[PDB]
Parts: sequence; C-alpha cells; structure tokens
Amino acid sequence: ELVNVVDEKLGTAYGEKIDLNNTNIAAFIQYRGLYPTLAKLIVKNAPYESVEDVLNIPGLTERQKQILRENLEHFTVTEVETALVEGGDRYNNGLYK
Amino acid sequence: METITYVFIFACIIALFFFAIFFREPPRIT
Amino acid sequence: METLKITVYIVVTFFVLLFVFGFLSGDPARNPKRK
Amino acid sequence: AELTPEVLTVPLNSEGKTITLTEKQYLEGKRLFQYACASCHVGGITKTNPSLDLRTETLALATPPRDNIEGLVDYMKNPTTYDGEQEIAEVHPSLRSADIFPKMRNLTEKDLVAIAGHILVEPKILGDKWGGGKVYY
Amino acid sequence: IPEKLAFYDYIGNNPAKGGLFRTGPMNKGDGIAQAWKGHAVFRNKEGEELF
Amino acid sequence: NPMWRQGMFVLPFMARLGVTGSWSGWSITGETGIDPGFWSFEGVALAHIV
Amino acid sequence: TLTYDDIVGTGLANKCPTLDDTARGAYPIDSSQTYRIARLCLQPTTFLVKEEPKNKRQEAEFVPTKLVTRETTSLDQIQGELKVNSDGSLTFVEEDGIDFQPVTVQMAGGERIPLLFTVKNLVASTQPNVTSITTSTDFKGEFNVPSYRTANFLDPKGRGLASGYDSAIALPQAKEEELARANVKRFSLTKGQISLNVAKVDGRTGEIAGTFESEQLSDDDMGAHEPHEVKIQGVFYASIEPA
Amino acid sequence: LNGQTFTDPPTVKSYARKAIFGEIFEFDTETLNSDGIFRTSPRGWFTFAHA
Amino acid sequence: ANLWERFCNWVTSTDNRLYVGWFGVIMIPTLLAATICFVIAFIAAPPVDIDGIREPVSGSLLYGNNIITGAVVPSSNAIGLHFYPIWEAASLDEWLYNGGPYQLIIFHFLLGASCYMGRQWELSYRLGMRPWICVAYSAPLASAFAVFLIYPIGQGSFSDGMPLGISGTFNFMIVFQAEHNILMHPFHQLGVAGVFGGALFCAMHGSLVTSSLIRETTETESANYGYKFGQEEETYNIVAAHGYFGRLIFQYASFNNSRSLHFFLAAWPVVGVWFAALGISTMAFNLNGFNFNHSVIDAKGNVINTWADIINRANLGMEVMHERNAHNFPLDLA
Amino acid sequence: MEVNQLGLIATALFVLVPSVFLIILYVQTESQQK
Amino acid sequence: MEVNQLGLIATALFVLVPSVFLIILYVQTESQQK
Ligand code: CLA
Ligand code: CLA
Ligand code: CLA
Ligand code: CLA
Ligand SMILES: CC(C)=CCC/C(C)=C/CC/C(C)=C/CC/C(C)=C/CC/C(C)=C/CC/C(C)=C/CC/C(C)=C/CC/C(C)=C/CC/C(C)=C/CC1=CC(=O)C(C)=C(C)C1=O
Ligand SMILES: CCCCCCCCCCCCCCCC(=O)OC[C@H](CO[C@@H]1O[C@H](CS(=O)(=O)O)[C@@H](O)[C@H](O)[C@H]1O)OC(=O)CCCCCCCCCCCCCCC
Ligand SMILES: CCCCCCCCCCCCCCCC(=O)OC[C@H](CO[C@@H]1O[C@H](CS(=O)(=O)O)[C@@H](O)[C@H](O)[C@H]1O)OC(=O)CCCCCCCCCCCCCCC
Ligand code: HEC
Ligand SMILES: CCCCCCCCCCCCO[C@@H]1O[C@H](CO)[C@@H](O[C@H]2O[C@H](CO)[C@@H](O)[C@H](O)[C@H]2O)[C@H](O)[C@H]1O
Ligand SMILES: CCCCCCCS[C@@H]1O[C@H](CO)[C@@H](O)[C@H](O)[C@H]1O
Ligand SMILES: CCCCCCCS[C@@H]1O[C@H](CO)[C@@H](O)[C@H](O)[C@H]1O
Ligand SMILES: CCCCCCCS[C@@H]1O[C@H](CO)[C@@H](O)[C@H](O)[C@H]1O
Ligand code: OEX
Ligand SMILES: [Ca+2]
Ligand SMILES: [Ca+2]
Ligand SMILES: [Cl-]
Ligand SMILES: [Cl-]
Repeated sequence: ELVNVVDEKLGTAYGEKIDLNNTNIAAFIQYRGLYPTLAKLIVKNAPYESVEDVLNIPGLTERQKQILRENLEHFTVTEVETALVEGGDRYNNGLYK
Repeated sequence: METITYVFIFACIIALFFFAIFFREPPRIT
Repeated sequence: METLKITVYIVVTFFVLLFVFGFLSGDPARNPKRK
Repeated sequence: AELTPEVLTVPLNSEGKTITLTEKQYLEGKRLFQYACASCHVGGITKTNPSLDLRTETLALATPPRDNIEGLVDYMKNPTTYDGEQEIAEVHPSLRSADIFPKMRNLTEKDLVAIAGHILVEPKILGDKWGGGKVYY
Repeated sequence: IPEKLAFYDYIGNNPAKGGLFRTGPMNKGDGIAQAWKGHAVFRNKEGEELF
Repeated sequence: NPMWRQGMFVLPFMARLGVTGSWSGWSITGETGIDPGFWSFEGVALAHIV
Repeated sequence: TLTYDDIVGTGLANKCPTLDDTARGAYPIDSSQTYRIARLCLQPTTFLVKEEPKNKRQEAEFVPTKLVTRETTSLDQIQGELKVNSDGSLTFVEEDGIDFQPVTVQMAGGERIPLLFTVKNLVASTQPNVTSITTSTDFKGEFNVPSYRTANFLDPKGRGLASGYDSAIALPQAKEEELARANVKRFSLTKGQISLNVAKVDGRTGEIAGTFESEQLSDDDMGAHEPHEVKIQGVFYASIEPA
Repeated sequence: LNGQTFTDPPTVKSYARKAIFGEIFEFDTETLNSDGIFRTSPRGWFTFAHA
Repeated sequence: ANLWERFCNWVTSTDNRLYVGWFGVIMIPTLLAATICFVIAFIAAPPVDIDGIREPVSGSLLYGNNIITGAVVPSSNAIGLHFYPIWEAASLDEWLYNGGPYQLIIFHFLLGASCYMGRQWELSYRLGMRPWICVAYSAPLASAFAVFLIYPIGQGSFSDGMPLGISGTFNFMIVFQAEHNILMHPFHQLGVAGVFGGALFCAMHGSLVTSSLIRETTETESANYGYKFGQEEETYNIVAAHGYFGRLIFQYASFNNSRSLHFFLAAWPVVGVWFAALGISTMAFNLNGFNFNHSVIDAKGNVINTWADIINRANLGMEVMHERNAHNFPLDLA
Repeated sequence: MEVNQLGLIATALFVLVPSVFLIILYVQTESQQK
Repeated sequence: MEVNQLGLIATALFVLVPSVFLIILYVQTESQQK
C-alpha cells in the first residue's frame, strides 16, 4: 500500500509538538523566547536523537539555555522526513497567512 | 478519430469559404 | 537558424520596401475624382 | 453594537493596570496607524514577514511583552525581534530611526499611544479578522 | 540467434494467415511482439528430441 | 515492432526510396540523433499536401 | 575585465571558467593546512538517457537527447571543505551553492525527460597520497538526488504530498485502487555518482579544470512513473584555497 | 459491514469521502464500465426536455 | 508603362476580386503566416511551459485536446517580454517547449490586422467612399491589441497574454477578475453597455426595417425578392417605422433621420468597445476596478458585508488557486 | 482519449443529414427552368 | 456482442452516401420543366 508520508507523520508526535527534526521554523513563534534566535540555531543543528540534545548547541548564553529547558516539554523528535526538510522547507514551507 | 473529425469539419469550413467567395451567386444590378 | 534569420530578414525587407515605395508612387492620385 | 468605553479599555502595563481611551484617541490611532504602519500591517498582519502578526495573543508572547500600551510604545521607539534579542530600528520604523523612516519624524508621544491603542482595540472589534489575513476578508 | 531472425520464422508474420474482414495491424491479432521466448526443444521420457 | 506489423501502408514506400528519418529524431532502422533534413516522412507529407 | 553588461544575454553566464593550455601545473597540498573549494562549477555539455528496451539480454544504451530548457543547466558557486585524509587522499564535502538545476531533454521521437541535474550533498575523494593536485588527480564520489518536485507541488488535478487533494475529485464514485499510484504522491531520494578528471592545473592560483561524468535518475513525477537513468557529461572548474 | 470497525486512517478517510454522499453503498462499476461521475434520472431528463 | 508602374497599377486595382493595395502587401503574407502557424500548432504542437516552471500545458488536438479545451499556449514566463523568434532557439524542439508559436502567431496577426484596418481606408478612397469604416474596425482591433500586446507589456510577460483557444480565453478572464476586479471597472461596464446595447440596437433596427418593408411580393415568395440589388427606391417606409417606434416610447425618442440613426448604430458599440479595450489596456498598468471591500462598517466597527464583499470572496478563490505552483512569495505583484 | 464511442456517428449524422437536405433543395432549384 | 466499433459508422455511411446521391439526382430530375 502506497502511503502519504506527511499524513502518516501527523499521527506521530510531530502532530502534537514542535518536532526539532522536521517542523518548519515559524512554529517556534508559538512559545515565548524561541524565535528567531533559538529557532535558527535549533534548525541549523538538527537532527537530534532526543529532545535534551538541543541543550548541547555551542555558543548558547545561559539565558538561552534556560529558555530551552522551560520549553522541552513542548518539543519532540521523530525521524527526519525527507519530504519536510528538502527544498529549504524548514525555513520557508510556502505557507504565509 | 476525434482529431480526424475536428480537422475534417474545419477543412469543410475552409472549403466552404472558398466556394462562398469565388463561386458566389454574382450580384447583378437591378 | 542563421540561414532562416537571413531569409526572413530578406523577406521582410522586401515587403516593407514594396509598402513604402508603393505609397510613394503617386498615391493621392489613385482615386476616382480629383487627381 | 457600539464603540463603548469598555471596548476602549485596554492594558496600560504589564502589571494589569488599564487605561480607557477616548473616541478621539481611537480615531487618531486608526488615522496614524494608516499613516505610518498600514503599508505593511493592514488588517493586523505583516506583509514583509507574515509569521509575525499584531494579534493580542501574539503580542503577549513577544519578549518583552507587547500586549499593552507601554510595550507597544517602547516597540515604536526601539523595536526588537520577537525574542527581544536584536534591535531592528535600522530596518523597522521607530522614533530612533526617524532619520531613515521620515514618517516617524513628527510622531509625538501622544501619537504613539494612539497607535498602540488602535493595535489593542481593533481585535476587540474584529476578532480573528485582525491578524487573520485573506482567509478572513 | 538474432531475435529478428527468429521472428521471421513465425506464422503470425506470414501474409497468407489473415482474413478479409479482420481489419487493421497485425498487432491487433496476436499482439505487439515483446521478446523471443527462446527455442523450444521437446523431449519424451527417453530423452529423444521431438519436433 | 517494425512498420509492417503496424498496418503501415505508405511508410514503406517512403522508406523504399530513401526517406527513412523523422524530424523528431528517429530513423526506421532504429537510429537516434538523425537530421533527415527537409525530406523526412513529415516533409514528404507536407510536400504532397501543398 | 568583463562586466555584467558585457556578458548579459550572450550565453557566457552558463559557461564555467576555462584555464589556459599553459595550466599544466601542480598545486601543493600541505597535510597540516586546511583547505576548501571556494567555487566548484559544472557545465554539462551532453545529457544521455538510457533507453528502456522491451527485453533483457541486450543491455540498453545511453543515447543522445536534445536540450529544451535553454542555457539554464550549470551548477556554480558551490563550496565546501577539502579535507586531507591520513592516507594523503583529499575529500571534498559540498556545503552549499547553486547545486542543482531542473533540466528537460527530449529523446528521438519527442519523449521529454525532466531531471534535477545535481551534486547535492556531494562527498568526493581522490586517490591516496595527493602531495600535489596535478593533471593526474581524479575525484570520484556520490551525491543525493531528491524528488525533482518538492513536497508542495500540486499536479494538474490539485493532488499533492504536503498539500492538495488526496483523491481524483472529478471522479467522485470511481474505485480508488486503480488510481492509488497517481493519488498518493511519494518523494524519492536516490543516490547519484560523479567522476571529475582534472585536465588543467594552475599551481600558482589554486585553480583546476577538467571533465566530469555523472549518473543519476531523472524525475519520477512524485512516484507516478519509473525514472530514467541519465548520464551527464561536461567540463568543470574549481578554485581551491587555504582556509 | 455490520459489526466492523476500521482504524487505519486512509481507510477511515475513504469511508468519510463516501459519507459526504449520505448512506454508503457497494456498486458494480465493471459491468457498464462506469466512470464514477454522477448522472441525472428520468425525473431530471424529463423536466429538462419539457421546460 | 514600366514594370513598377504596372505592378502599382495592379496592386491598387479597383478591379481585383479581393482588393490588394499597399496595406495588403503587408497584410497578405503576415496573415498567411499567422494562419498557417496557428492551424498547425492547434493540431499538432506539443505541451508548452506557459508559466516557466517546467509544467507544460497541452494545447493541441493530437496531444489530448478537443476544440473547446485546445489552444496555442502563450510563451514561457522565463522569456517574459523577450523577443523569441524561431532563430533564437537552439532547435524547433526547444522553440516548441517554450511557446514560440504563440509569439510568431500574435505578432504576425497584430501586424496583419492593423494592415486590414489600413486596407479598409485604402479601398474606401479608391471607391470614392467616405473613409471611416476603418475607424469602426479600430474598436475590435484595439481590443485584440489590449489582450495580446498591451496587457503582456504591463505585466512584463507574454505568458500573461490571452491564450489562442476557447478554454484559454476563459482562463484569462477568470485570472483577470482575481487580479483586477474587472467587473467593478467602469470601462468594462461601458463595454458591456456597448455590446449588450449593440445587440439590442441590432435587433431593434433589424426588426423596425423588417416591419415596414413595402409589399412587393406574394404570400408564396420570400419578401426578400421584393428588393433588387442596386434599385434606387428605398425598400422600406422609414416614416412608418418612426411612426411605430415614436409611439412605442415617445415621438422624440425615435429617429426619423436615417443618417442620424445609422450614425448612432455605428457609434454606440464602437465607443463602448473602445472603452472595453481601454479597460483592459489600463488594468494592464494595474489601475483596477472599484474596491469597496469592507466599505460598510457599523457603530462598533463590525464589518457589514455588501455584495462587493461577496464578489471579493469569489475573487479570493480565483486568486489563491491560479498557477498553483508558480508563486513562492506572499503577494502576486504581476 | 476515452471518448464516447457514439460521438463519431452523432457528429457524422449531425453534419450529413441537414447538409444533404440543403444540397437536395439547392440542386433541384438550379435544375428548374431558367 | 463485441462488434467492431466502426461497423456502425461504416454501415450508416455506406447506406447514406449513395442513397443521398440518388435522391439528389431524382429530385432535380422531377423539378426540371416537364
Ligand atoms: C490500395 C488500397 C489500400 C490498401 C491495400 C490499404 C492497406 C492498409 N491500410 Mg489503408 N487506406 C486506403 C487504401 C488502402 N489501404 C484508403 C483509400 C484510405 C482512406 C479511406 C485508407 C485509410 C486507412 C486507415 C484509416 C487505416 C488503414 C489501415 C490499412 C491496413 C489494414 C487494411 C484493412 O484492414 O482493410 C480491411 C479491408 C476490407 C474490410 C475490405 C473492404 C471491402 C469493401 C468494403 C467491399 C465493398 C464491395 C462493394 C460495395 C460491392 C459492390 C457491388 C456492385 C458493383 C454490384 C493495411 C496496411 C489500418 C491501419 O492499420 O493503419 C495503420 C487503418 O487504421 N487505411
Ligand atoms: C509582409 C511580410 C512580412 C512581415 C512584415 C513579417 C514580420 C515578421 N516576421 Mg514573418 N514571414 C513572412 C512575411 C513577413 N513577416 C513570410 C513570407 C515568411 C515565410 C518565409 C515569414 C516567416 C517568419 C518566421 C519563421 C519568423 C518571422 C518573424 C517575423 C517577425 C520578426 C521580423 C524581423 O525580425 O525582421 C527584422 C527586419 C527588419 C526590422 C527590416 C526593416 C528594414 C526596413 C527597410 C526599414 C524601415 C522599417 C521600420 C521598422 C519602419 C516601417 C515603415 C513604416 C513606418 C511605414 C515579424 C513579426 C519571427 C517571429 O515571428 O518572431 C516571434 C519568426 O520567427 N517570419
Ligand atoms: C431586469 C434585468 C436587468 C436590468 C434592468 C439590467 C441593467 C443594467 N445592467 Mg445588467 N444583467 C442582467 C439583467 C439586467 N441588467 C442579467 C440577467 C445579466 C447576466 C447575469 C446582466 C449582466 C450585466 C453585466 C455584466 C453588466 C450589466 C450592466 C447593466 C447596466 C447597463 C446595461 C445596458 O447598457 O444594457 C444595454 C441596454 C441599453 C443601452 C438600453 C438602455 C438601458 C438603460 C439602463 C435603461 C434606462 C431607462 C431609464 C432609467 C428609465 C427612465 C426613463 C424616463 C425618462 C421615461 C444596467 C444598470 C453593466 C453595469 O453593471 O454597469 C454599471 C455591466 O457591466 N448587466
Ligand atoms: C454577461 C456578462 C458579460 C458580458 C456581456 C461581458 C462583455 C464583455 N467582456 Mg467581460 N467578463 C465577464 C462577464 C461579461 N463580459 C466576467 C464574469 C469576467 C470574469 C470571469 C469578465 C472578464 C473579461 C475580460 C478579462 C475581458 C472581458 C471583455 C469583454 C468584452 C468581450 C468582447 C470584445 O472584447 O470585443 C472586442 C472585439 C474583439 C476582441 C475581436 C477582435 C477581432 C480581430 C480584430 C479579428 C479576428 C479575426 C479572426 C481570428 C478570424 C475571423 C474569421 C475569418 C474567417 C475571417 C465585452 C465588453 C474583453 C475586453 O474588454 O477586451 C477589450 C476582455 O479582455 N471580460
Ligand atoms: C391599474 C392602473 C392604475 C392602471 C392605469 C394605467 C394607465 C391608463 C396609466 C396611464 C398613466 C401613465 C402613462 C403612467 C406612467 C407610469 C410609468 C411612469 C411607467 C414607467 C414606464 C417605464 C419604466 C419605462 C421604461 C423607460 C424606457 C422604455 C426607456 C427607453 C430607453 C431607450 C434606450 C430608448 C431608445 C432611445 C434611442 C436613442 C433609440 C435609438 C436606438 C434604436 C431603437 C435604433 C433602431 C431604430 C430606431 C428608429 O427610430 C428607426 C426609425 C429605425 C428604422 C431603427 O431601426
Ligand atoms: C504551407 C505553405 C504553402 C502556401 C502557399 C500559398 C500561396 C499560393 C499562391 C498561388 C497562386 C494562386 C492563388 C489565386 C487565388 C485568388 O485569389 O484568385 C482570385 C483573383 C483573380 O486573380 C487575378 O488573376 C487574373 C488572371 S487569371 O484570371 O487568373 O487568368 C488577373 O486578371 C487579375 O489581375 C488577378 O487579380 O485574385 C485576386 O483577387 C487578386 C489577389 C488576391 C490575393 C488573394 C490572397 C489573399 C489571402 C488573404 C490572407 C488571409 C489568410 C487566410 C484566411 C483563411
Ligand atoms: C455638465 C456640463 C456640460 C459639459 C458637457 C460635457 C461634454 C460631453 C458631451 C459631448 C457632446 C456630444 C455631441 C455629439 C452630437 C453628435 O453626435 O452629432 C451627430 C448626430 C447629429 O444629430 C442630428 O443633428 C442633425 C442636425 S445637425 O447635423 O446637428 O446639423 C439632425 O439632422 C438629426 O436628427 C440629429 O439627430 O447626432 C446623432 O446622430 C444622434 C445620436 C447622438 C448620440 C450618440 C453619439 C455619441 C456616441 C454614442 C454614445 C456612446 C456612449 C455609450 C457607450 C456604450
Ligand atoms: C514594513 C516596512 C513595516 C512597517 C511600515 C511597520 N512595520 Fe511593524 N513589522 C514589520 C516587520 C518585518 C516585523 C517583524 C520584525 C521582526 O523581525 O521581528 C514587524 C513587527 C512589528 C511588531 C511586533 C509584532 C509581534 O510581536 O507580534 C509590532 C508591534 C509592529 N511591527 C508595529 C508597528 C507599528 C506600530 C508601525 C507604525 C509606526 C509599524 N509596525 C510599521 C514591518 C513593518
Ligand atoms: C526603408 C525605407 C526607404 C526610404 C526611402 C526614402 C524615400 C524618400 C525619397 C523619395 C524618392 C521616390 O520618389 C517617388 O518614387 C516613385 C517610384 O519610382 C515615383 O514613381 C511613380 O510616379 C507616379 C506618380 O503618379 C506613379 O503613378 C507611378 O506608378 C510611379 O512610377 C514617384 O512619382 C516619386 O515621387
Ligand atoms: C515550407 C517549408 C520550408 C522549410 C525548409 C527547411 C529546409 S532545412 C535544410 O534542408 C536541406 C535540404 O533538404 C538539408 O540538407 C539541411 O540539413 C536542412 O538544414
Ligand atoms: C505537415 C506538418 C507536420 C507536423 C509535424 C509534427 C512534428 S513531427 C512528429 O513529432 C512527434 C513528437 O516529437 C513524433 O512522435 C513523430 O514521430 C513525428 O512524426
Ligand atoms: C481505501 C479504500 C477502501 C475502502 C472502501 C471505500 C469506500 S466504499 C466503495 O466505494 C467505491 C467508489 O469509490 C464503490 O465503487 C465500491 O463499490 C465501494 O466498495
Ligand atoms: O502568470 Mn499568468 O497570472 Ca499575472 O499574476 Mn502573477 O502572473 Mn501569474 O500570478 Mn497571477
Ligand atoms: Ca587528467
Ligand atoms: Ca472501468
Ligand atoms: Cl490558472
Ligand atoms: Cl513569486
């Protein structure tokens, strides 16, 4: 059975939380403190094996690290989906208002 | 078969143009 | 393509020259009344 | 339905203090928002960056919070990115960049308050249409 | 053996196998030829080649 | 799948006398990249229509 | 020295730079120094497509094709690290650049073959012990070939992967099984291979030029049909720099 | 389908697409080579011709 | 006389079955070129990448179209307003992919039709006629120029020229509505008045003349036999027609002067259609229909929709769907 | 293209039946005494 | 029955074309000055 991989992904944690490995960058606007500065770093440094690895990005201020800690519960990671990360789509996925 | 039909009707119309111009009933005064 | 271009250039020049010289050939006189 | 003192009552500061704007101030806020801001923020969106809108809920989650007069007035003097991390006066109209954004040159403190009051009042009137974009036209 | 040579040695290409009202291309009857299956050799239980 | 399997009637007469190529690039002997010039199968057809 | 207005509309913007015939030099590599390719350019000069014959037993050949999308095919401004490995081979790791071009070529008879000509995520290595890059150095490597259309692309009936309808809405009561392959869009990601053969080196400027040959798959129209095998040939140019 | 439950999302979606038409039926689309596109009844044809 | 002189005499002869003339010397070859290219492309052209995004659209009969869906497709958005003659292409195959036939056809057609208009002046002068039939034809001609040349120039691309095809034409109309709100533009409204009124006055005039034909035939014969080509006497009673129409409405609403009547018949549609043409030609530079979107607001500031806002919603549907893979940024600016 | 199989005959007769009606009427008009 | 899809058009034209030829000729004979 042929499968739409984007629809299937909506049934995983990607459908529930910000997926550090896949979600387009505008999604980081949902929470205080994430955009654009941390959003850029997080997308630039993906993929991550677990949500906690996001704290291992080099060069972070201490305030930056605390903002991440406060927001880990809003994050998830799932396997990288080629259809979501090609075409520069994490930075601009063709959706505006 | 459809392409043939459409081009056939078109060709009949161009032929018709030819007869209607050059083999018209000639206008005669009075 | 070069030959085609040169051909078309020649063809167009030929016809434009007919139009211009044609209209230069006493056009106002070519009418049924005053010439 | 009417434009009542209640509709015109908005947050003055981060601490829960409110201010009731007058109708003259409401008129003035619309006029001045059209004058200085609407070329990019018509209807509460942002044409050159659609990810950021002027909805009150979006303003509340900005850093520093922009869902009150003080936060909006300060934004108009010294605008920042959404996380508070960079100062963007050089690419966003502000009092501090009135040299390069000449329409800011004659905006008074009073005018900034009026424009901030428009930003908070309009969604109380238009609801989701404010910051909604074409979907809600 | 070239496939093209084998294909001549096939009766569906013989022009005396048609019909007056069986109309159109030869491909309309037996089909559009795709591939030679190879030469079939028949043998009985004794292993003698049969034709 | 040669022409005679496909019910072609005029194509072989064109091929018999040397028209073997199409403007679209193929030849009836199976070649790619050919330039038949004007006298392709299409040029012959157009010439007869004119 | 040429400016935009010298170049514009000539076709030269789609050409990689060339080296003089005198450029038969040698560019020393100091195994203690780090390097990069500051600019890799690939200009295709021939696209070949493997025919798909009616039977196995004859190997299909690569045949010539006609380019129909004009002078829009070169890869350029590509850059990345040039690592010196512990056997003296060099490995180029592509970082960024204009590293893809959609291209449509036409088979004899007219069948159009779109492809994403690309060296995305290229990792290419030389032979061991490259104390100098010379006219005898080669690079061979692999790259990724993502779907020619990306996930928002909508077909002529509005169907897509990350957007679009999920069915043939003009046939509301048709059985869906026979249309599964057209309705359910799939994003391919396959591997390609490339060789670069250095023909010229200016030892004094860090510049090399040569010929390349890559092999990759063409567009599969988001899973609607099988892709073809493409072989691209051309010339390349690269500038190497200490970094 | 009495007593059956489907949980696979493509299957659930397929049935949801049929539910926009009301009650869901099994059809033989083969006998007439049906094309899946709705036609009117004699009620519609009569009304059109007479109007 | 010399060859040239006799040639000129022939070109300008009032005696040729079809008038040639100097305009005709340009018109004949250009119309023939456009016609032949058009017929061949409409039958046999392969798909054309109209929007420059490698998404070729099939226009021709042999590639799966019928008379209603078929078109010669506009040239590629990658081309823009660049001049794309056959010899600019590497091959006919490239020329075809990029919509070369469209440019060839429309440039030859526009030149030829402009010469058709000149030729109408030319013959009228040869025949000792008054000269303004050619001014009436300027109205349809202006309209053709608007959709095949002015609009593409304004928008920066022949890919936004009207396609040469029936469904293509409707595509152009619908996209034009999304982008310009043409229905709300007064010049298109004057064009509607021009064509609906032209139809109306056409029927009116036909019926008024037909109603007052003088009895010259029996009940078995067509009344058309009651008129003989070239007769001197008028064939109907205009005083009777005016008598009828002046009473239908009121006396001074009706013409009793045939010259004034026929001038009105010319003028009304020609002027309305000139405004149609100028509507397209000025929306070419994005001066668009009236915009009353959210014009009516209640005491609180709630938007009270009008029929204008409902138009807007239909326009939005056209806008968001059209050329669904061609926009990457949020505004459609041409 | 999967067209309606009756399209051809519908089109053919649509043209032929009234065209032949007209031709019959034209020719017998011409053959009437000059 | 899986008949040839061109059999209907072939039969119809086979009938119609020559029959119409004879009708044209007959009617224009009748209309001649008798
Ligand atoms: C010399 C004449 C000739 C020959 C040998 C062919 C040969 C061929 N053609 Mg071509 N063709 C011709 C002329 C010819 N054609 C003409 C004039 C046309 C225009 C109508 C065509 C249009 C044409 C098309 C559109 C197609 C072919 C195809 C073919 C192939 C299949 C033919 C077939 O099925 O016949 C079947 C033949 C019959 C069933 C015989 C008919 C016998 C008649 C009806 C008898 C009538 C008897 C008479 C009324 C009695 C009167 C009695 C009275 C005097 C008392 C074959 C290669 C087919 C193909 O495969 O193309 C790739 C195809 O699709 N042809
Ligand atoms: C009346 C004849 C005529 C005219 C006016 C044209 C015009 C055109 N052709 Mg067509 N053509 C013709 C006959 C003509 N054609 C015939 C008979 C053929 C078959 C061989 C063709 C085959 C053909 C092809 C295959 C193509 C064209 C193309 C063109 C365009 C480019 C022409 C060009 O580059 O010339 C450049 C030449 C000049 C500018 C010469 C002018 C020099 C004069 C002497 C100076 C004065 C002229 C000046 C501009 C003002 C005019 C005077 C006025 C004020 C009274 C243009 C629309 C191309 C196309 O349509 O592109 C999209 C194209 O690809 N033509
Ligand atoms: C009862 C039906 C009706 C009426 C009264 C109108 C009336 C009008 N239409 Mg609408 N229209 C209709 C049905 C109607 N339409 C339908 C069914 C459609 C298809 C859905 C349209 C589609 C349509 C379009 C697309 C447009 C119009 C437009 C117009 C205007 C110009 C029409 C014109 O010039 O016609 C030709 C007729 C004449 C030239 C004769 C004169 C007609 C005028 C208007 C009568 C004036 C009489 C006067 C007021 C009475 C007092 C006289 C007294 C002194 C004795 C006019 C307001 C245009 C518009 O909106 O402009 C703003 C326009 O763009 N119509
Ligand atoms: C009842 C509703 C209605 C009505 C009455 C009209 C009426 C009109 N519309 Mg509008 N329109 C409508 C709804 C309507 N519209 C809607 C709903 C939309 C949005 C979907 C639009 C969007 C729209 C657009 C976008 C345009 C119009 C235009 C027009 C005009 C078309 C006729 C014309 O251009 O003549 C002018 C005459 C011609 C164009 C003919 C030129 C003929 C050339 C010179 C010769 C051709 C010769 C030929 C090839 C060969 C002949 C045969 C041969 C054997 C000799 C006319 C005023 C068009 C217009 O205003 O154009 C200026 C136009 O571009 N409409
Ligand atoms: C139950 C009760 C109370 C009963 C009482 C009834 C009763 C007895 C009433 C009497 C009282 C009374 C009369 C009350 C009036 C009530 C009233 C005001 C009703 C409203 C009527 C109404 C809305 C009318 C609509 C207005 C109207 C008809 C406008 C027409 C506009 C218009 C475009 C006119 C055309 C003018 C014009 C320039 C025409 C030229 C175009 C044209 C026709 C060309 C063709 C042409 C013209 C020729 O000219 C001739 C020659 C020939 C050859 C020819 O081709
Ligand atoms: C695919 C590429 C191939 C394409 C090739 C196309 C070109 C073929 C040209 C071959 C010459 C034969 C043509 C004669 C036809 C003719 O008009 O004769 C009729 C008369 C009689 O000719 C008269 O000739 C007379 C001599 S005689 O009577 O013929 O003996 C003489 O008395 C008189 O002065 C003269 O006018 O000719 C004229 O009226 C003068 C010339 C008129 C020009 C007609 C062409 C106009 C084309 C319009 C373009 C519109 C586009 C198409 C729309 C569907
Ligand atoms: C608000 C402040 C004011 C500012 C003014 C604004 C400026 C604009 C006004 C323009 C003035 C127009 C005057 C034109 C008169 C004229 O045409 O004379 C020519 C004739 C002479 O009239 C005929 O006159 C004749 C006598 S004579 O010729 O005038 O000597 C007589 O024989 C005959 O019966 C009589 O009908 O007029 C007529 O034939 C009657 C019809 C006139 C109306 C139509 C013409 C204009 C175009 C049509 C409208 C299109 C609009 C619709 C678009 C879809
Ligand atoms: C276009 C040239 C603009 C004009 C004119 C004005 N603003 Fe703007 N605004 C613009 C951008 C690109 C952005 C995002 C900047 C970033 O990188 O973060 C903004 C943002 C705002 C915000 C913050 C929105 C939020 O936190 O959700 C506010 C409050 C804001 N803009 C207000 C504002 C006012 C009052 C203006 C007129 C004086 C004005 N903007 C002009 C682009 C543009
Ligand atoms: C690319 C455009 C070309 C630019 C050309 C510039 C033109 C300016 C110089 C004009 C010189 C031509 O001069 C003009 O030529 C024509 C053609 O020979 C002459 O000859 C004509 O005379 C009579 C006048 O009734 C005609 O009936 C006759 O057919 C013709 O022979 C004109 O009487 C002459 O006035
Ligand atoms: C009316 C159609 C005119 C178009 C003519 C195109 C000629 S094309 C020309 O033809 C030569 C002779 O056949 C070839 O040798 C040559 O390769 C080819 O380029
Ligand atoms: C008389 C005008 C002839 C028009 C010629 C049409 C182009 S030529 C045409 O091209 C097709 C697609 O490339 C090929 O499949 C085909 O084999 C070839 O005949
Ligand atoms: C994933 C699809 C399988 C689930 C069953 C689909 C809904 S029901 C289905 O609808 C068809 C029209 O699409 C009918 O022809 C058919 O008889 C019927 O079985
Ligand atoms: O191309 Mn045809 O259409 Ca005039 O807008 Mn922009 O571009 Mn496209 O979108 Mn909308
Ligand atoms: Ca080498
Ligand atoms: Ca079926
Ligand atoms: Cl569209
Ligand atoms: Cl865009």
